[PDB]
Amino acid sequence: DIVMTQAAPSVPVTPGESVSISCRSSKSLLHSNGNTYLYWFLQRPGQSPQLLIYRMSNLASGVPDRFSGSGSGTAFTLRISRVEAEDVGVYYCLQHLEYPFTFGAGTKLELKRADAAPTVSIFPPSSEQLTSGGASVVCFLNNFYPKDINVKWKIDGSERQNGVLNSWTDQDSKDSTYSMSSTLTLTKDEYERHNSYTCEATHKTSTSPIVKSFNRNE
Amino acid sequence: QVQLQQPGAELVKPGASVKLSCKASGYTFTNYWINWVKQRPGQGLEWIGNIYPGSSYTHYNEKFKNKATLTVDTSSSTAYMQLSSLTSDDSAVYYCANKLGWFPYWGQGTLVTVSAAKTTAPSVYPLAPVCSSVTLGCLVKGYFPEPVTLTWNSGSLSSGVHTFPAVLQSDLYTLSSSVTVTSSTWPSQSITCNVAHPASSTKVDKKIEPR
Ligand SMILES: O=C(O)CCCC(=O)N[C@H](Cc1ccccc1)P(=O)(O)OCC(=O)NCCc1ccccc1
Repeated sequence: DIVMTQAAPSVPVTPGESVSISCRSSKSLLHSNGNTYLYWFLQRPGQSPQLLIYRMSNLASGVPDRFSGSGSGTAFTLRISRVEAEDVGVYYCLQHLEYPFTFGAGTKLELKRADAAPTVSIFPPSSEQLTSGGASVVCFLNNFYPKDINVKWKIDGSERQNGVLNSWTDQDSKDSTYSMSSTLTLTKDEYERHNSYTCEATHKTSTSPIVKSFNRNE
Repeated sequence: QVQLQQPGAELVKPGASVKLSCKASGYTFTNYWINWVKQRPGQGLEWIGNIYPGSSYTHYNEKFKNKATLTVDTSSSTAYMQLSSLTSDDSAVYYCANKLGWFPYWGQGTLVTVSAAKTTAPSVYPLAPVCSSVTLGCLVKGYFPEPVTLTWNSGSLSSGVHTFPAVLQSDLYTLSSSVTVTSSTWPSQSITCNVAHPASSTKVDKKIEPR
């Protein structure tokens, strides 16, 4: 089988810089017919892989010419000039010279943008959910960078830890920031038994937390 | 338009088999190869095998030879991949892709979840601000299996949106999404969360109302 090696699991570049992604094959992909059977695709979270380069160096229609592919017979490079938010994702090479077709392990492109503090928003349980019997309190910590961040919940001044569910998005396709959603789920009775609800976010862009709160009976 | 249509999801019992479908349109189904690719959550792509619809000639990756069987129905222009005796190692997104000349086209992929648990529809909750810009949200709680597709105003509102990856907790998934618009815009102009969950054939709309 032909082994397609993508040496870099991940590569960081700051917006605007150019970057090069390498992929090597265990045998020449150049056919006697003159074509080099190598593809490059970009896959974004939740999307099917998208064609970037075919025949090793042809730019696919619809793809920005900031992208290019070149190579010898066994060493290939995908070059991206002026990297921007929409380029973040995982890049994969694929050989289709011989069966079985084989993919490289992929190279994730990470955009090292500027730091940014999170914009926080808190949301009380919806009347629908309460009628339903449960009570979830949601806080969104949006458009911040870097990825690390922490959230603390306090009910009537005391920290609450069980019932929390956190989730981080992948880098935003437009500004390369991250956002995180934290949901505190309580029983309705529990929720109705207390008044002050708060979520506090601590990010490296500050020693003091960005907090949002609300009082149930206000 | 060249397109390959695949169901969004398949819930399969451990040990049972599953047969994925890939309906083609926009070109002559018989003249081009249909390939199948596997991808586990967070991992890379793997080639399973392919088939030439006009003749049903096939090539399989040795790794999947005892797991997959590729067939087609030329009369409905559909390609199929049957996977036998599924285990948790088979849970993955499976794509079908064709190749027209040098150009490959991909289906959106089917997420196969191998589980003994029952499919459960999500409860969708509107998240309005506590009683410049304003941020609204939508909570999609307690469903199974993945995935759910969420949009706002039917896809019309896409800027300023953050849709958070589903997280599994206590055997059920939870997902949420937020959207930020200019405050003078809401509530004068409505904002509605549209949530679809393939596995339960459900599609719900929740309009965000001021508290
Ligand atoms: O036997 C041989 O010499 C060639 C074997 C491989 C082959 O037939 N590849 C073809 C190209 C080719 C032609 C002449 C010489 C070399 C390669 P092919 O790439 O058209 O193979 C058919 C096919 O199904 N290709 C799928 C490639 C592909 C797979 C998954 C996602 C995206 C693309």
